[PDB]
Amino acid sequence: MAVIADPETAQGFRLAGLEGYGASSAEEAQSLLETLVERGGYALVAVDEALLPDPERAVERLMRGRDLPVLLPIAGLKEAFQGHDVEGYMRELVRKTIGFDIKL
Amino acid sequence: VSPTRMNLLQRRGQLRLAQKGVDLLKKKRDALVAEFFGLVREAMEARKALDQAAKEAYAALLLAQAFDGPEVVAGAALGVPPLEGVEAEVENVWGSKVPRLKATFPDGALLSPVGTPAYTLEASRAFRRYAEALIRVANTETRLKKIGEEIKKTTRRVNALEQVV
Amino acid sequence: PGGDMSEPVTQSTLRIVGAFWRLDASLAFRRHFPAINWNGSYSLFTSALDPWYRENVAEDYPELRDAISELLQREAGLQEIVQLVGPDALQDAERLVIEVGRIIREDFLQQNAYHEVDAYCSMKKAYGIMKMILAFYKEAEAAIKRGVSIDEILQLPVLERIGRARYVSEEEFPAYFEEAMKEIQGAFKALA
Amino acid sequence: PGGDMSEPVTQSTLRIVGAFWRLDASLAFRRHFPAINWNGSYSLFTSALDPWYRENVAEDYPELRDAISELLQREAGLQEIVQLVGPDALQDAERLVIEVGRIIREDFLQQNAYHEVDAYCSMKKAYGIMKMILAFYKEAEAAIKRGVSIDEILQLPVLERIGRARYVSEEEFPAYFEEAMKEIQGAFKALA
Amino acid sequence: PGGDMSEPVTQSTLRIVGAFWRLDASLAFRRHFPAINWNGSYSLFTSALDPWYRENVAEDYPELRDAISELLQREAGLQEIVQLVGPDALQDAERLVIEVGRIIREDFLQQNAYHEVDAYCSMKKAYGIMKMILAFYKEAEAAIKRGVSIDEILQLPVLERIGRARYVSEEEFPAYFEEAMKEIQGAFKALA
Amino acid sequence: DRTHPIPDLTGYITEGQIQLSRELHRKGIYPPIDPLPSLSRLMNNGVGKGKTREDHKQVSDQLYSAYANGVDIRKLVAIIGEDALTENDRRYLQFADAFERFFINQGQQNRSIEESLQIAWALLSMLPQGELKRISKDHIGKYYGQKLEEIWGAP
Amino acid sequence: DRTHPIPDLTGYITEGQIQLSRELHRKGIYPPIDPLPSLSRLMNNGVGKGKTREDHKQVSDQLYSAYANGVDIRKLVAIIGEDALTENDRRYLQFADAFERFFINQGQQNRSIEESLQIAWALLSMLPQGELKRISKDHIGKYYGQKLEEI
Repeated sequence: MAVIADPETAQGFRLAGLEGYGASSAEEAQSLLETLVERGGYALVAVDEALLPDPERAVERLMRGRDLPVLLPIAGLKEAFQGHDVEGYMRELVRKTIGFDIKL
Repeated sequence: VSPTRMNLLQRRGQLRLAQKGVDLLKKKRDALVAEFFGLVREAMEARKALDQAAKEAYAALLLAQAFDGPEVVAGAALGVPPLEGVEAEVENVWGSKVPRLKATFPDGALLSPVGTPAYTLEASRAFRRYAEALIRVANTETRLKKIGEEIKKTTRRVNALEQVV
Repeated sequence: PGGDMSEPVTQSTLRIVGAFWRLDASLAFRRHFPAINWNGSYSLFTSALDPWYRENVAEDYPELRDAISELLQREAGLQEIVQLVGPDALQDAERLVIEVGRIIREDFLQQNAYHEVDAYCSMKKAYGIMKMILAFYKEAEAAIKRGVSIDEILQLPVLERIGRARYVSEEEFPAYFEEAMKEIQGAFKALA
Repeated sequence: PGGDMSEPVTQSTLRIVGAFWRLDASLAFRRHFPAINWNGSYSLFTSALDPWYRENVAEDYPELRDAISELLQREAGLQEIVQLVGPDALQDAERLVIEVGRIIREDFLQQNAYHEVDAYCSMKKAYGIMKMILAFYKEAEAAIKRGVSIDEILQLPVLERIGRARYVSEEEFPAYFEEAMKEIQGAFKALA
Repeated sequence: PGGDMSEPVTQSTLRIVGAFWRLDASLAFRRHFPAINWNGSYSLFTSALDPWYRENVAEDYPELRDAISELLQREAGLQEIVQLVGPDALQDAERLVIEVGRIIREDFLQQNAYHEVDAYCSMKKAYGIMKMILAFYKEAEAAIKRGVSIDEILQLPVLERIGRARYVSEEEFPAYFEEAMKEIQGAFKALA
Repeated sequence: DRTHPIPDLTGYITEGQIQLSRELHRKGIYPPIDPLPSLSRLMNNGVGKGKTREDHKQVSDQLYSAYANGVDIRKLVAIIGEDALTENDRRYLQFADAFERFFINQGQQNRSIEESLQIAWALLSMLPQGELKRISKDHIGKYYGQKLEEIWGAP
Repeated sequence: DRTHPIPDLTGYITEGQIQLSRELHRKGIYPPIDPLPSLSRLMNNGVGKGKTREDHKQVSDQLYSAYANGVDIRKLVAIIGEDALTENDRRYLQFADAFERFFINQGQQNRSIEESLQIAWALLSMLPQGELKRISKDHIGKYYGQKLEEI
């Protein structure tokens, strides 16, 4: 529904019918995400990884008791055409969830 | 408690019950971690699929940005109806209720603007595939988060029983 | 003296009597009477009295009381898990077992020695109450196997009739029992 | 009676004896036939016996014994995570530690009392086995740090050589020990 | 013997004395002195001395003491919860009351007999310390309601002023107390 | 209480014990002998070849392990439900129920040793072949396969 | 058992006691002296200025408080895990680990009082200045800030 990323790909998201929103800074993306969650949690929120590594961490206090507005990070267009550490992201997620490093 | 033989027998029974409960909770944690190991591989595969869809969608988008002017795609995005009413059903996972996003339709692909150049049209479908993979990734990540919370709770309870009571 | 059954007189009389009715202090504190600890009580005259029960109460009375005792044993077994994790973490079948055990305790085992009617119950009245409870349990189990959630069952109207059956007088009981059985059949048959 | 260490007899015994060899039924249940638990056992004679060991066995025997004990302790410290996620999900170094502990348990501590050769063992054979195990551990750790996969290391026939060592006759042991040390040196980095 | 308060001497003494100052081994292990268990101790003269406290110490001394005692009871009650799940899993008010309980039990109850100044404490000094602690508690509650985080409050520099209050001499204490009160009332206003 | 002086000394002198269960008695099973806490110290010297049958010890210990596992699964299914259980857990649950129904609850019957071994093999047949880690392949080939509808405790 | 009549009655007569710990012994620590149960009642007569060093008593008090904090943090970690710890709690936990590794463990070294005080100040350097409430501000800065471990 709602996407936070660079303004260039926000045009494509709007072209898809999604509520693409433009941002270019970590603090600016944090402010935009706070604005989105404050004005209603109905929209699903795709945040860009470079702008925000852990989207739920930034608005963790405001997201207390919130279930519908799920937040996840996305790589972005500049990083899309480059090698993506899918193993690193999964290892970090497993470490956060279970408190261990078990990737072997 | 009052020191008496009956109280002593009651305490010994309580100790036996605590040990049996510890064993049962450890078995439950074993089942949970098996499910977690399955979900980790599922999430990794979904993330790889999303990455591939992202690559192809961005390649499609950038191609139309140079062959056609940005004003054309801007007008097309202004003319397309927005997306609304994405299904948000709930799912039961080990008792706790987890949301499950379900993109029923990207408005059904029912409306398009009057100006539809060849390069622009393919870009929108790429973004639709992008979104329908992103929803799957989000659902899987929510499932792993719930299972991880359950595992952490069980481990905390087991530690409390083994080291306090 | 201290409530300790390890006291020598209690042990000496424990090896001689043919029936033992241990009293629970927890039930007495809760004002749940007769306050008899079902786990710690027993009787050695069960088998010898079976022909009399068959001839004078009903042909299947021993089977009914055995089923009730097995239900109580299963509830006692599940109470350990209930204390470990809480009553909400159980499945639907175990929740039903717990609820049926609670109903048995509150509506069949409990008895008011001061009430005009409840102070004395004949064998046939107890047999009818047991039959009602067992029929309700079978219906509820069948309903749960059909996907009906445990919360709807606990709200069924027939529970008030089951709870109130103990206060019906002896000569009013035969018709009330048949009405309760038909209502129990109808409530589950019509709903699902 | 009951196997409780708080009995007055056990407490009086533990205040005067020099060594305590704790047997376990659990170890015997796992076919660890000597069945002596190394976590609960202890001895107070090692420090006074070191000078004799340094002259009749070898000059660095106490160091080897201490290193083996430390490796066993490190194995025991990792037994929680291996119970949680399983051995296959560990890192390379921890998996190597677990494997070395398994090698020790199955090849050095374990002893067959009904075998015609393994029923008895001299101090020199034990020293040789400890030396071989420690050398293999050092080589494997270096290989792991270099970038060799752990599963590849698990396929080396040097493990098969080491496992058979305790069945070698006392007369023929030194030649086998020299050949096995040469093989340990010639494995790993000698063939990448 | 063994710190057992069910000793015949202790039980026979407790039937006639008007106060009971119970020493705790756990407090002495942490070097918390005088190591008086404020949960197991009591006194029967506290209600009869209120007019003297009003006439000689302050008009609202009993209310301040009761508030301090209530806060200490609340943190003692939350201790068992916090020791199982961790402070971070609690609400902001609970974290604040835990922190103020720590401040009370480390800056008011503790007293050093071998220190040159802290050895003796008058009633006015204790009243001032209690006033400072309670004023800080009220201001922290107001700030937390305004939305300030717990850690930002914890890292305030006036907590150090409160912590060193008991080491201040009797002569200089009123000026230190007034300045600390001004700092307490001015710190949160700037923090907004 | 097994720490009472009388049972304590009796165990300290005698070899093993047979333990009755109150749970089995209240569940309608007779004789209510609980196999898990029971133990015979001289059992290994009275069974084997030329004494009972050559597969006695392995059948006994396989029954012990399978019953313990089934009891554990029965405890676990109460909280996690039957969906989370694998196929093997369901097999163990069914085995435990059938074991309590047929092996223990024999009533007033006089069973020969061969009849008891036959019922034991019929009960073991419910488990998948290859789960019987404690039984050698020869005995499995010779005896595994029959069903409860030929030989069982309610004929 | 510290409640047994022999040690209990001995404690009522003597000035303090030195208590050993089985956990420290099993962790390969010598001498395995557990500082929390240990006590010395005549210590304040012998330490001070004009004897030993002036900061002796305050350093001992700060060490006791910090080690108690580390022990309770260790107790908390065994329930919820390390990853949930606050930065201050992690600092106290690693302080307790370093204390057990370096201060208690000696071997057969004949450490003098100055060396022991140097090691103690190095250990207290791991904590943030301002948490040392037991120590007067003068001794801090004069001795605070030593390198983590010279060993």
